[PDB]
Amino acid sequence: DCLLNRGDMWVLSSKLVDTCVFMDQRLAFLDSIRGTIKGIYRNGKKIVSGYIGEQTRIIFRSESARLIFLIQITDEMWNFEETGEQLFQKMVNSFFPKIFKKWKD
Amino acid sequence: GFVPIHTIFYSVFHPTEGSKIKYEFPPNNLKNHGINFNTFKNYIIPKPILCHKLITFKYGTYRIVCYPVTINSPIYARNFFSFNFVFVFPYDCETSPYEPAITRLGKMFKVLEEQNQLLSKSERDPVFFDLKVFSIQDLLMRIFQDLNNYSECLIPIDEGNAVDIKIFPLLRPPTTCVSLEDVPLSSVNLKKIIDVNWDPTMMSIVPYIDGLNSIAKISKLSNSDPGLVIECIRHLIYYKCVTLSDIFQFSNIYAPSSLIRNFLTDPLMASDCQSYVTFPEVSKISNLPLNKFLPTRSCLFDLYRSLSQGQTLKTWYESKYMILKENNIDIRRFITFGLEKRIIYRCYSFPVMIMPKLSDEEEGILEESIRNAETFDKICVLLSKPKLEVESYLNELGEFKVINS
Amino acid sequence: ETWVDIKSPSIPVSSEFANELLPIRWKDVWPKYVARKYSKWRSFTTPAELPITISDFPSKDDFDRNFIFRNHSVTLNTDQEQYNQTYKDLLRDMIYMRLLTGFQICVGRQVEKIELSRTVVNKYLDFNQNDAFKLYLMIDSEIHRITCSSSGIIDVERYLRKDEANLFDQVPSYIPLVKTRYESSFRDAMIDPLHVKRESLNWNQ
Amino acid sequence: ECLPNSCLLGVHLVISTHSGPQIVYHYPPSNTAFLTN
Amino acid sequence: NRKKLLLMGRSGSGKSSMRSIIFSNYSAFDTRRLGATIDVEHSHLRFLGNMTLNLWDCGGQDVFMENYFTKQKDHIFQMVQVLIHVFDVESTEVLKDIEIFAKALKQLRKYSPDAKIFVLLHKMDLVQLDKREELFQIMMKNLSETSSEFGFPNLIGFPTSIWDESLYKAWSQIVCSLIPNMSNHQSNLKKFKEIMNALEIILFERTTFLVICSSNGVLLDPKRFEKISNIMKNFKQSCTKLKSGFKTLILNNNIYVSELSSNMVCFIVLKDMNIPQELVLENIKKAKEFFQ
Amino acid sequence: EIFFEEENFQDINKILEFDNDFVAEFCSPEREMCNTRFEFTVDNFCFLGLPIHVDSQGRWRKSEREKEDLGKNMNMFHVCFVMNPHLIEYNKRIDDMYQFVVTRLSLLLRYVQSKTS
Ligand SMILES: Nc1nc2c(ncn2[C@@H]2O[C@H](COP(=O)(O)OP(=O)(O)O)[C@@H](O)[C@H]2O)c(=O)[nH]1
Ligand SMILES: [Mg+2]
Repeated sequence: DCLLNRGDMWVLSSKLVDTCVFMDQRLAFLDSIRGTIKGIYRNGKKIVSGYIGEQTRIIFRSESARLIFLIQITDEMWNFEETGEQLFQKMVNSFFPKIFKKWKD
Repeated sequence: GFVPIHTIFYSVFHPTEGSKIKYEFPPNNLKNHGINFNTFKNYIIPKPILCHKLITFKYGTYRIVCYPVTINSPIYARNFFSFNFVFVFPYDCETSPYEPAITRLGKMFKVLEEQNQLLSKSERDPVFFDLKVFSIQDLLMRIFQDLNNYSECLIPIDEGNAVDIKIFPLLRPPTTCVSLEDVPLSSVNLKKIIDVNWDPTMMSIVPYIDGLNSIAKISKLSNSDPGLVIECIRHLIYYKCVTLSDIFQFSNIYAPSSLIRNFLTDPLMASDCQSYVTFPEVSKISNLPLNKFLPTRSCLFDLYRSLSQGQTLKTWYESKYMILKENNIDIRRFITFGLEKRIIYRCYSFPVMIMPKLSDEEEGILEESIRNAETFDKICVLLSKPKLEVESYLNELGEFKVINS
Repeated sequence: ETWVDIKSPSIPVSSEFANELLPIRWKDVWPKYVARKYSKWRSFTTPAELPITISDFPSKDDFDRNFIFRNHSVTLNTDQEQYNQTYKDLLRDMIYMRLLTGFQICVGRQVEKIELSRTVVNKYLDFNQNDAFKLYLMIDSEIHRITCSSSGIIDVERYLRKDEANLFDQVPSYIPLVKTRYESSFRDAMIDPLHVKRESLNWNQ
Repeated sequence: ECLPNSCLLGVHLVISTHSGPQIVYHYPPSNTAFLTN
Repeated sequence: NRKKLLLMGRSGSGKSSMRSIIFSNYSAFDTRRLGATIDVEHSHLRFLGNMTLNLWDCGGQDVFMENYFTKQKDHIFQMVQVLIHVFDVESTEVLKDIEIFAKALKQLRKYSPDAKIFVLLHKMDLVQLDKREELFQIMMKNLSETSSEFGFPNLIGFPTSIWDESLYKAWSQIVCSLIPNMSNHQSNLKKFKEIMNALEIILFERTTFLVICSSNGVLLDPKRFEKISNIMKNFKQSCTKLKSGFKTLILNNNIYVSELSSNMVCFIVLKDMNIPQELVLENIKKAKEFFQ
Repeated sequence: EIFFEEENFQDINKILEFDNDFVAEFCSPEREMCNTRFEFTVDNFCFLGLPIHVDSQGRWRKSEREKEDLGKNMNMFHVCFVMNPHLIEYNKRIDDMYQFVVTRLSLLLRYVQSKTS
């Protein structure tokens, strides 16, 4: 729910050096931008808390982003799968409702 | 075949008068046929541990298939709204093909009810709702009649939703005991079945299928890994099109089977056998000496029964060569017709234990094949060498015997 | 290269090279040893930004095969230092403006190897302790390097990747039919989707 | 399929007293993961 | 020692709300999320350390109610000790409720006529305060006339709701009709009251916090038992927040609340305020093995 | 002994992600669905058995004191077999199991319950 530039992400990561964080910690940038540390990784283990150094590959995933869907309407959309379902029937009955339920959750 | 539906009805959970049959087609079929909605009412509308599952039970002589669905939201009265599209079949059938269709119908109507309350507002009763914050019968009629007549439906229920059900037969999974020494046949013409949607490997396997190419030979010819060839051959077996066979040699121990009387009891087997085993012209192979106009059906029947368990094909051909020369019979086609009709079989050869210097990998796979008691065919395929060289290599490695089973 | 040449679809995977079939620019979003079976729903629900850091860099032979060379020399005038803006602020603003287009800050082993074959490369930017920064940025169009000292003379060298025989001229024109939501007939699109591209910006101005 | 395979997973001894149905004895206490696979 | 209790009513009568609040430890606000009970929901609940309560939370909807008296009549209504019929005062079909109760009484008289019928007029908080007692008496006269027709000379009723403490009193008096050795408990409690010289000693249960017996059986509140039960339930739910369990409570060195055993909680109100705490605690600990 | 290993053990009160009370509930049918086959399928789990229910009288079949109390109080006992056959061999596996094991076992159990509890 806030627009960060790429340089804004770089500056926020630069401010997050030599400082230890933990899971679900609400960081703040410019007293309005809200963060959430949902995952700290080290040697293949999801540690509860970790230390952020100079060579830490910090990523900025977006929980409110613009999305583009490109559905192919082809001759195969009305074809039947081996179980007995059309592919567009799958698209409108199991992909979109599940992804909207997941997005709401 | 597909079993016809006996009775379709739509149950619903009324928050005051309980579970009941809201709509049913044909009308009053359950009461006329003896089915009572007071014995299995706890399975049609169950507690929410059995919900969202394909409940199927037996009631007398009728097998009942249903997919109960329960939606949890504060909008509905009592925080729940349960319904069930129940399908009833006679017990003495197979309800396997209709099960994914019933599950998908229940799932689709659950999705629509969660989206825009298509099934709850159709009751036209505010008792289903909290009250503080399309015809089902025609749809059931169309579903029942279209699944009884056409096994398909494109039934519209709204401006953007349609009940699209197609019923497919259930096919057995293919074998897993397919190896590199088995030649695949093709009972169907695979040239006209190829379309744009095929696997790239299965496109390449099709030209090299003629009843005499081994699976490793197909893999090497089409530049394919043997594993994907195995999977593609399994897929072709899955549709009942390709049947495996044996590599044809002149050192085989072909013997009559228990179906050799089918060459007399089948009116259309010997007639095709006359035309099948004959060369198109007077071929020169029917003119070579032993050492230096179509065939009679009785001759073919006498030649089929002349094989025995221990007489190799070389000995049988050099013991019966005037008959296969005057009648102009192709011996490979002669054997292949008998193998295809399952009237003769092959006694496999087993090198059980008791030359150029081959490589370390060759001797390693030779030892691994010997330890697993593999046939001479598999050893010959893996070493890419004939039977005599394999026998000489084994005799150099140790004493052994051949079992013709 | 944007693809790997598979000899045949019928041959199987050689060892485990499928995990190596990853985009170079987005390679840093995955962890070091966590399997990819977990990051399936996360790509759908919570899409990831393009990372600031890039762990790949061309070798010595690639700079001597298809590349060119330019030079910059920027230093803020006496008008801007009336405000609280020194050469460090200008360097920060320049790295800020190098981003927002697709650039990625280079740090790792290959960048150090190229720097030695010519001292310390930087990822972030701290103005208190350090007083001379050197850090590389790379996109497929061009590769930048920015160096600074106490003199305030910022040196920028850009290695533009030369186009290969005008790929945007070898493609036929393709004008589809686009029907929007408020329309009722399939009208004609006003832009060619194939011939529109992210142009190389004039970074000097 | 001529291969013999009696696909069995367990047995129950469910009795119905006047105080409600109850389970008296089921022999295999293993979970679904070991039994199905 | 298995006791079969039957909990019947009409749809939405609040039977599962009673079962949840009294036994399953749910708050009054948490009964709104409860779903509709399909058929009969059995609940095996252990009271004290020897009694077990087989409470049968019946459906109460029209199909379930018609199924109970036709096909399951030989299963639901045999070996039954206590019937708890729940009546809703918001219902507009009161005559149908009385007819259903008459059918239930007829079946119980036919099969197990030694039972004890209790009726609870639930949801008596939507009605105004002036007409609660009058409505309860008006419905209780008809229910007693109906009850006396199908055997069963006695029928005890309680105005109940989940937004007050009358539910605890009603369920306590329902449960206490099944507790064995009540006379021995009364005699031992009277002996302890005489020994400790206490004004009134009340004995509870540790889990459900229902009244079991009292020493007496300055004018005091006649509804003090249910209020103490509600206060102790609220205090237990408050002490669950501190990641521990309630053990003892002393008020003004005059009101002693202590865990008498692993299944009972004593409520002792003494007469003299000058008794030290240790003597009362020691006398409580001496009687801990006596009531076992 | 493989059923009691640490990696292959579940609680006694839970049977295949279901509680014991719920399984005892839905495997105990009414009178109309008793004394016959009980081929119940949930999801790739065919709960199969032959329930034996007492008649209108106390007769199980027609031609310590807690033990006698339970003998006079029990009205139905069920031997439920859990099967997971493939979808192509359901009508074979369930039919052969019920034909060769379940029917004879439940009939012998009903007979021995009828004579001497
Ligand atoms: N206002 C009020 N609502 C009650 C009371 N008792 C029960 N309810 C309501 O009853 C609903 C739950 O009913 P439930 O126990 O499932 O009815 P049952 O299935 O017939 O036993 C809840 O939403 C409560 O709001 C009461 O004393 N006062
Ligand atoms: Mg209920």
